[PDB]
Amino acid sequence: MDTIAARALTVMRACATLQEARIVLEANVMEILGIAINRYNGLTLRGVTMRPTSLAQRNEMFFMCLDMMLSAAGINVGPISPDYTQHMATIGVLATPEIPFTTEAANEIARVTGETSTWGPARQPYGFFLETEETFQPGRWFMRAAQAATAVVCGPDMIQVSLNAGARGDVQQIFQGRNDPMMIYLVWRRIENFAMAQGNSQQTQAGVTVSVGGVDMRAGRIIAWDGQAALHVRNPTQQNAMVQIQVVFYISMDKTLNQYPALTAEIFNVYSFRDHTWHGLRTAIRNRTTLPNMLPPIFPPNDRDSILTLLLLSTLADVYTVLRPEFAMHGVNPMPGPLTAAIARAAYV
Amino acid sequence: MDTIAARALTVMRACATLQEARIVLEANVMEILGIAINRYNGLTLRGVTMRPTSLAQRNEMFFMCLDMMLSAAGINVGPISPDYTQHMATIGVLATPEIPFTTEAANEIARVTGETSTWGPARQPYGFFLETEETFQPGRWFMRAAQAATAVVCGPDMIQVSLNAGARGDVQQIFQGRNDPMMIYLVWRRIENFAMAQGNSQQTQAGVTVSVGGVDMRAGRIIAWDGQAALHVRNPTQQNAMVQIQVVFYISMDKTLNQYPALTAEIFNVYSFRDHTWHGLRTAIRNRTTLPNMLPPIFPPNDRDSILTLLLLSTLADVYTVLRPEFAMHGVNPMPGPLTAAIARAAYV
Amino acid sequence: MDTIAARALTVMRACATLQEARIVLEANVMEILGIAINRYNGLTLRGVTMRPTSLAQRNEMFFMCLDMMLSAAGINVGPISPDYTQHMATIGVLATPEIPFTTEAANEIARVTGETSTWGPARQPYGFFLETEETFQPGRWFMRAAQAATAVVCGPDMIQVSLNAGARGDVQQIFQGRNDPMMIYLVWRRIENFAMAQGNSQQTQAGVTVSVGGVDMRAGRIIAWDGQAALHVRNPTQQNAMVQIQVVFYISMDKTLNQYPALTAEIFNVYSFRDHTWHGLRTAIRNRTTLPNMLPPIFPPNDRDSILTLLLLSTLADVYTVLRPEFAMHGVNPMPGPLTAAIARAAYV
Amino acid sequence: QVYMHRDMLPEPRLDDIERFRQEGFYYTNMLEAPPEIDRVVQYTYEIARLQANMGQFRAALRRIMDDDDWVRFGGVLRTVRVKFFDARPPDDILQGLPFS
Repeated sequence: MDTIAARALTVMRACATLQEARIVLEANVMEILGIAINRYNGLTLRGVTMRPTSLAQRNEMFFMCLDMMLSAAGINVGPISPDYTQHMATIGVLATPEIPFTTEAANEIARVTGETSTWGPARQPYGFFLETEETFQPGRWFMRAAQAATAVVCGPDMIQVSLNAGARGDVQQIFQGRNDPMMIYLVWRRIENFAMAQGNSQQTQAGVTVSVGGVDMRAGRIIAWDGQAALHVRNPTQQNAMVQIQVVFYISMDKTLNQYPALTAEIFNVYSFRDHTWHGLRTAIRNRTTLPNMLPPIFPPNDRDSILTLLLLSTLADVYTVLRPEFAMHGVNPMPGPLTAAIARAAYV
Repeated sequence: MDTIAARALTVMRACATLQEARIVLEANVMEILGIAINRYNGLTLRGVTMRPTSLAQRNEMFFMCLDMMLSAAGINVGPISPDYTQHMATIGVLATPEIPFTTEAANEIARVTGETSTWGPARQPYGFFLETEETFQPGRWFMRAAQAATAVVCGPDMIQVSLNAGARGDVQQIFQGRNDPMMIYLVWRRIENFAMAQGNSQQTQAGVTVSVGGVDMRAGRIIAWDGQAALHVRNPTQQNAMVQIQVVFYISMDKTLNQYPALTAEIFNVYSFRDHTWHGLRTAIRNRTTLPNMLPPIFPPNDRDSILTLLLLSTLADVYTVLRPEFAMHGVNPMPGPLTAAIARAAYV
Repeated sequence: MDTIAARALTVMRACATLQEARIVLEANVMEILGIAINRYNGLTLRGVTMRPTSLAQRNEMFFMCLDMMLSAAGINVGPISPDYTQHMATIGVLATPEIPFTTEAANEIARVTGETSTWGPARQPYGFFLETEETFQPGRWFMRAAQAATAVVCGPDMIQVSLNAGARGDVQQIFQGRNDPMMIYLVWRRIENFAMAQGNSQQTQAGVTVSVGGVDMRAGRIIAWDGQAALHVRNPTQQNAMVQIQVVFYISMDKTLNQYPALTAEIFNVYSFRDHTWHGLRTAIRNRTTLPNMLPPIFPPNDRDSILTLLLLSTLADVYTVLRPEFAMHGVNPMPGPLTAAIARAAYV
Repeated sequence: QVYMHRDMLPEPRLDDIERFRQEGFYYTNMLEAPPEIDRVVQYTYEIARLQANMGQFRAALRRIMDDDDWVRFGGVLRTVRVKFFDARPPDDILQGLPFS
């Protein structure tokens, strides 16, 4: 099944080699194309050539790559153009073992399916306490009623604990309940100058101690915290003290944009404009998917199908570039003007 | 023209495979080098061998790659070495159709030419309010005269709106005018404990609302704001309130480092030291460009030529590594002593 | 030596091509596997097949890659399985110039050995002042005894300077001594509404000036500061002033995750779970190395061996994916059924 | 449906000769029912071809046989013939293989 995708990929990547008409192909390539195009035209009944020139020939080939790309993604776009009609049989074409596929294409898919199907530790994108409703002013004292040590958020990745002279206490519970981290990396500091309830400046004397699971940790040094150990703070000083603890970064088993090599750049290439024809196409395609039809998903997908679809599309995009196909699309009206960043901006609804 | 680049690329990448004397290569490579090297020697008249061993043979081959790399980039370095001389004829070599190029090469160029020619949505690198001259203390009350709701900046990606009891108002204008975003991703929170005009601690009560384009939004949740819709805050509470709205990230049609796959890593490679010879070489080469001769551009380039050049150089860099070219360069004076992070630091002006 | 690694890489990447049952081999794949499997089975005496289909054949082939993967990294895992036993002669199978390697393979290794042996400028990951023990409330005034201008840290990438009416001075020394930057990128803003020693709101009048090494710089623009030039701040205003200087980012000759193309994705892939078999295996392998056996190293590596190993393992991981090998390891007890992030989480100690 | 699986020739104990009014204990390589699909190594024309050209086919085949596993030779049809024997048939039949 991945094989089909690998093949589909190879083909497009190969058609992408046709820049001019004068050029001599890499023997290996010609081999692939010939076989593919044959067995394709054989079940499709289209007139694709190994060396296109006219335009209609180029379109024909692009349509082929399209058919394959869609078939490989398991996508039925429906009636989106009067010129192109998706031929379903294209799936069976890709199923033909006689059709080869590059080592690159093979490894690419194997990587996709590889990670997609399992999990792994990844540096999360945003601040720890990003999904918080209430935040407090940084450096300002705050002690909740009946408490000797009161911790609170002051930023997306920031917290600060207010300690009464001689006071101590566990803080960890402020972190817990949110996300599902595996390792939170810390670095605590002493708020040397902070505002008092009234507004007057106060000093935090040197001597405060932050310990994890019992062991004493230094300030300004990174700390490997499992999120379960005892996050204990102690104020042996004869004055109020305020300390800021920073979650520099944490790791969870949630998929990031680094699940697959340069996925980001690909996504950009997919979501890029080029022209109305491409745009509307790329859009109409993602309509069948769980992916945003024209704006980069906030959250990185986590299912094979998504990732895959993107990769194929990104490639099909490059194919578009080299082939320069020209055809209609329902609901798309091309503006011949030279094209500017302005005309593009507009196209994005 | 892209073809010419793809070729040069292929050739270099191929020469890079010559790690040893008697090693066996990949079929394609051999035939390619044979074709290239022949046609090259044809107009060059330098004695490049398919299997260099001496040094002079290795230099000659490197020079070849250099000649090509430059020709492909459209660069003319002039008298920069007493040992090397650029053959303008090199371009006629790359223009020869008989010289093929890998599927990889073809796609690599199609990607560059593809994106470089058009635009697309991209997660911007720095905070929204980075290009601001004035900033206000975080959590501190501030009400501009005659206003009931006063929105003000407080960070590179932070704003805080000071509301009077029962006060409401649109806030959008604090954002507009800067850059040209397509979508801004926000997340608002209630500043539960803040500083008053005099310095006393004031509480923000539960009930303050923030609605976009009419619809009411939750606090601590991400919000896709088109920048054009009404950002309205209301304070139905009988007290002074302060809310912080955060631009976690935004997307604009500006080119980022994710425009082309692992562009970053390539750049690092180009800008890396290796040795004085390489250093001054890469330097001297970039002097003919719009790029910083030895320090990573602050801003990611956006023209075919620039990106191209970088890639070609990055490749030529690896080629330099494998071949170990030993030759002089005008103004460069090699320090044979082992080389340390120290000596490297020194070389960068 | 690199050649060896390149071969080992090629071979694994080749086996990766053996996806399903009914399929036609790529020319090269055969020349490679053909020759390789032979020398291997020649000195290994193991019954590896060209085209496996049993399981034992698949395992056999996997073990082969495993042997080569280890040999390339120079890792002697020792007694870790009752089914597998590392064959030492594997090293000899690779040192033979007779096994060919792909262009990609050589270029990848040339890249690794390339940068891994020298240094270069790189955008560092975290805030400049991350390793600080003390921090001050942002926006709050603070004048150290006997000073007219007092600069201090207010965050991980933030500093604020307190100026008396008519005061001026050099600030640079706050930055110096930390790390070893080559270029620090700044941007200063006027703190228009800051807190005083008592808590009262205070305004910083327009006209305050910050100049680097003599030249006067605007507020809210990025500054290329060499870290050595005079960082001078002046307050011609007849009132107290407070300005914030921000390190948007800096560059140094320390290795980052962008040292090698999408290294991140690879590391993710290596540390990813898959199953107990893979997991415990990958773990047991890294226990011979300086790399964390099951958690993404906080700090990006900087030696050939490290980077290399990760790359090899990452590929061997994909191989494991396609081959679906099944065997035991000392201490590994696998549960059958479904996977679930749940069981995976529990796997990491 | 053509398989290979190393099998013994059923040499029984003759305690009651008159009790060999049993099914005269016929043997036959025709299977009552196919083996459990999980215990079968599937082979293709191409797969066998390659392994053989490389001179690894026997080895692999042997291993499978030793492991008491089954191996099916799918893809091809083969004409099938039925012969009956009174005693120990030709080795080229007992140990006959489905390929040259």
